[PDB]
Amino acid sequence: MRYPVTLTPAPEGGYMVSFVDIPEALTQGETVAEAMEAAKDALLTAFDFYFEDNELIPLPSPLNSHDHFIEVPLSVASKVLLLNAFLQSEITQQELARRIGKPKQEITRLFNLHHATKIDAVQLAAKALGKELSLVMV
Amino acid sequence: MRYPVTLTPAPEGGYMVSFVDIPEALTQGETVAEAMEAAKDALLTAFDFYFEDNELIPLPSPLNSHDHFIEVPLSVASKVLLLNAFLQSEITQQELARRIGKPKQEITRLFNLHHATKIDAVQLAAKALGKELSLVMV
Amino acid sequence: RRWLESQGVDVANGSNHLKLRFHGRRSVMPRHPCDEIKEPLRKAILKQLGLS
Amino acid sequence: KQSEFRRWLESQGVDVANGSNHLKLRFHGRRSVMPRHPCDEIKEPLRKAILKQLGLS
Repeated sequence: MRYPVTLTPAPEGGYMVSFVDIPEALTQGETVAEAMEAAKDALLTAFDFYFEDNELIPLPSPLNSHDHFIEVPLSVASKVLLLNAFLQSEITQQELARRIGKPKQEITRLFNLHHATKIDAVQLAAKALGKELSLVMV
Repeated sequence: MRYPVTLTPAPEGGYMVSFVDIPEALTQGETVAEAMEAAKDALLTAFDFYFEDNELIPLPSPLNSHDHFIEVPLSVASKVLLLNAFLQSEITQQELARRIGKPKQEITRLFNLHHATKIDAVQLAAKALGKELSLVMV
Repeated sequence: RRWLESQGVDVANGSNHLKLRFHGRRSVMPRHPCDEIKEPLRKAILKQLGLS
Repeated sequence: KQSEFRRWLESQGVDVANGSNHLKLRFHGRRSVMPRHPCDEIKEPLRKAILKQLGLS
């Protein structure tokens, strides 16, 4: 999962960071190396909204050669994928809990980015959502 | 990652469990349910041999319909894939730690299953090996 | 930046980037008060928060 | 019966490693696991598969 970042340089001296897929994700930085650092921070934050608002996260547009991009950590990507599966199944958070066999408290923090992600918990949650989470390559 | 499990009826009753891909994984059960539960524990246990002896872990044979199988947890599958990439690079654990910017102690604990798995750390170590770990949703 | 964080838009929970929501519309931006905030940021942000 | 089977394994020089899951057996470069249920009967095809896997044919 790699989000292409658009960086439009502003004449004021530096660059302005945009993401064609994530409208909330907006920041900038004054140099190329610095602007990409802010890009990761800005995008990961913008994700919080969708978990809060229980709405689908737009997956990245496919990469074109020479694109700048931010590679999202697997810890974030797993629950980004988890959120989307939860919504389109239309299952309740409580109904998911019975199928998982865990109480609401630990199902909740699956749908939040500000805690450690235990990948097996995400995989198990995906299974109950009728989805299949797997790892490839390496 | 799903390893197909061979359930063999025992004339005395119950089943013997074998794995066509993992010769070490040998166990039994009094019922299909007991056998499959034992199958997972026996497969995961057998993986320790390979981490200890620094040998490639055979990847699963393709599933045939009506196969019994064990789906391996992502916490384990990530390290199975990491071990195979590490062994095939032939670089040392000290060099891998140098590449990641982490102390050797944390690199060593990646190659044993009796720890929590931090998926991002596995992702970085794979990257240092010239490999890329990805998540797949159905 | 004294002007930006003011009337209308709600500055709620967050840690790094601020999460500002305006009656169903959402946008982030850096906090870093001493750096100069760019105009193209302000236009993207005001446009993100005032169109559907 | 599994208890005595593991005692026989140990008689023959097989090493039983410490653990909390299946028992880990090593013998002259060969490796096998085995359930950790000493009061369970070892089923005959399992006992034969282990001896074959370990070089005790």
